[PDB]
Amino acid sequence: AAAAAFAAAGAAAAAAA
Amino acid sequence: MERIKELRDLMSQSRTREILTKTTVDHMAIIKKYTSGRQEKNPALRMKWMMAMKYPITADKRIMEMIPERNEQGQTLWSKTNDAGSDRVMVSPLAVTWWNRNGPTTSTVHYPKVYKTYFEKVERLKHGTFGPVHFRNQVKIRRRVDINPGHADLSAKEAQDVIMEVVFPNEVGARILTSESQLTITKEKKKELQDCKIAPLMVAYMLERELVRKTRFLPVAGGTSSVYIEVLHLTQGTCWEQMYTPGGEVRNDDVDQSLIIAARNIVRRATVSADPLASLLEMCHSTQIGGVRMVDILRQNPTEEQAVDICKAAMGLRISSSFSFGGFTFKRTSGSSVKREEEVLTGNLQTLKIRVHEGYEEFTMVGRRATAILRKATRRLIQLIVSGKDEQSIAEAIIVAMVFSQEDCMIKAVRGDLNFVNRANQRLNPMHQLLRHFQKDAKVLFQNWGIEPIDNVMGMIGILPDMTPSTEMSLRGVRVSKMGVDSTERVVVSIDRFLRVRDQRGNVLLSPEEVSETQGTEKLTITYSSSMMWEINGPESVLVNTYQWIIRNWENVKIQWSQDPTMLYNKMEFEPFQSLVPKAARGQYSGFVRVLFQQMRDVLGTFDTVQIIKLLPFAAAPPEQSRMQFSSLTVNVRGSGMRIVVRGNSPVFNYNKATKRLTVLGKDAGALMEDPDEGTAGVESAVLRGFLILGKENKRYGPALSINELSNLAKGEKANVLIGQGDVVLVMKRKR
RNA sequence: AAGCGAGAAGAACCAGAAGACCAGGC
RNA sequence: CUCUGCU
RNA sequence: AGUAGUAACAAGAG
Ligand SMILES: *O[C@H]1[C@@H](OC)[C@H](n2cnc3c(=O)[nH]c(N)nc32)O[C@@H]1COP(=O)(O)OP(=O)(O)OP(=O)(O)OC[C@H]1O[C@@H]([n+]2cn(C)c3c(=O)[nH]c(N)nc32)[C@H](O)[C@@H]1O
Repeated sequence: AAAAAFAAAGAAAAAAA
Repeated sequence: MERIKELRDLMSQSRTREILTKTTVDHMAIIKKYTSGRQEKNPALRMKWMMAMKYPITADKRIMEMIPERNEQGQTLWSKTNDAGSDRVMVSPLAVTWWNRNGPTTSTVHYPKVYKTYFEKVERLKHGTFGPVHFRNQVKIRRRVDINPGHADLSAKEAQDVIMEVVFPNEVGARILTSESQLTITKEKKKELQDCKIAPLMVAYMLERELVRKTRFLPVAGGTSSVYIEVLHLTQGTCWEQMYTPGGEVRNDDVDQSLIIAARNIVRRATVSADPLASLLEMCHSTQIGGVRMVDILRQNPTEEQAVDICKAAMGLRISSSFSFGGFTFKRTSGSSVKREEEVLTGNLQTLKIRVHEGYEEFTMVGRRATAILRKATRRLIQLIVSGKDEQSIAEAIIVAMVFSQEDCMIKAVRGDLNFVNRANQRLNPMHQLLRHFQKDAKVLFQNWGIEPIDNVMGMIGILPDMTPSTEMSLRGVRVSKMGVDSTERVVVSIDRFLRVRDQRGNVLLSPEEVSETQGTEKLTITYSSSMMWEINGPESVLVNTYQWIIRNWENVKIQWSQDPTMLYNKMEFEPFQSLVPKAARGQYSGFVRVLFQQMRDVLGTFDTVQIIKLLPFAAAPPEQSRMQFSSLTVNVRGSGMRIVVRGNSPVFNYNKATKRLTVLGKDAGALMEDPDEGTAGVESAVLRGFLILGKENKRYGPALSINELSNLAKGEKANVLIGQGDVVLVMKRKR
């Protein structure tokens, strides 16, 4: 179903705490 | 048990007992490397010296019981002496040969599995295909490539955890494998490594090699994938290219990237053609990626890319009109935009030149764990509606949309150490760098973006910077929908002569203008199979090969330029060069160069072969009349504007008179045979449009003048002009 | 697209007046 | 008489 | 002697 063709960068985020 | 007995014996010895008791496990890392011997400064000499003594090798004490002291010829295989600084004994190479000859054999079915990487090299070289070798002016650029692709799904840390599980299950510690890929690979490896007597340390090292990705900066000319880098010595040479196709399966990501690169090069080259659609079709039917024809990979490779999409449209294949960014597939549902470069100053006081998209537009974002609908204007996020499954996915989608907006507060939200040039000072993609930085930390970005009042929008609760949902307030233009809104459809399109892709209704979906201007490197070597083999090469290769072709055909190029220059300018061999020439300055450069050529033809003598070689490629484009004066002609090379100087010698275009040899970008292009009709005689007459270069100044007609303002001269008058590398010369406005 | 050394959690963590009287606002 | 051939 | 070159080898330590 929902899929990412090509994901660059490290991803995630430190804002969530 | 042997080891506990050895421990008891060690405790029996007083000094060894004191060492064992006093030293801690932390201090072991220090006393483990405790060695009296020093690193040999010239090991080759020491080795040559030690191969002459009787017993240069050292072996474990047990050798004495498992190898006879002497062979049937009486030569002593080993001795009683104990190796210095260890319990190992001395041994001769005879012992090793004896062991390999009549030693205790064992099973080695496990070796291919533990040394999987090396035997994979052997296998894929065995099934590789060798094509013809082509002698070409190879231009190798130094760039980071991968030598060990590793297990992409597993980061270095995951690979280390899997290695600990497989090799040292008891010494794992508190770590637990979570990623499903970790569990599956750990399982298969444990099943394969059953009853493996090989040292666990070697197995761990081989697994680190196999799993952990490793990169290396290497001068390359073809594909940068590991399957091509390991055979780089065999494939790419100084003057030759060996068309080689490594055997075995190829990573789908590498083929996708190489297809994107090939499509970008083909469309960029095909734009400057007189019949772009036919030219694009020919380069598609003549190009091969990784040894596979490019014609038949598009119909089987759904990678989304405006260039790939243009190529698919040219062949009648349904396109998606989508593009990847930040791991999300964007489809432009409505709106249009035009690319234009523009300089920005980041929040960390670094100046960037980013490509801003002018124009209102609306996108649909699809991700692995998120989906969003976005509407943006020039550096302004009009609206964003996210539907992430979890808060982390929502944050990722919001950050990606934020960066994609290219908003000023986005740019100014950069904090800390963010570098947009790698250690080689190659310009990184600013958008990717910003994505990486903000995905590392986004607190500043959300704090500096702004909050918008939100009413009770049904099923569209707002989100706050702290990531907690809110109803009354939210990030400016950001809403979160719980309807799980979730494009893939491939719409048949018609592509016109100029590569403008229009759907049934007729709106321009894709055009070559929105194709990316970056000149990337293919993961798999791309081979072009037309008469001029360098159509789709990088910038430097195109420059060098264009000038080399001019040199080779110089005998006919001269006559054609003298009696029929219009057809010379038409010559397709200059089109890729023009692809490197900026679109804005193409017509003006062509007009200026054509005028210079015509004035050179009219003026008796003043023929300059080197100048014609330098300026001929710029004359391909249709002329554009103008009065502006060019001190240098610009060409795009990996995001840099290389300036070819009209008069004088510059690194981009060099003519060594001592060797009469032309070098382009430091790459030799050949020598120009002596032309008796050249007769420069100081006067050039092929530098300034409408002006003749008398030569050295004489300080009577004027002190000096600039190139641009020099147009003030009406006719006939002589004046001194500062043209070139600080060399003021006397000039005059041509009689006609 | 980037890519040049390592991590994870021992032990355990509130208060009542009530009554009378006086002054006072409404 | 033993040890060493980068200490 | 000779190697070699700004200081050494032409055995050294028990
Ligand atoms: O390695 C390259 C590229 O292939 C060479 C690779 N890549 C692209 N697509 C895939 C893929 O599907 N699968 C794999 N495995 N790899 C893929 O990633 C790299 C791409 O980046 P690069 O070529 O260096 O530059 P560029 O192509 O420009 O990337 P980027 O700058 O991140 O932009 C990507 C797309 O975004 C479009 N775009 C950005 N903005 C802000 C807008 C906009 O505001 N409006 C519109 N209409 N489009 C925008 C860019 O134009 C580009 O299309």
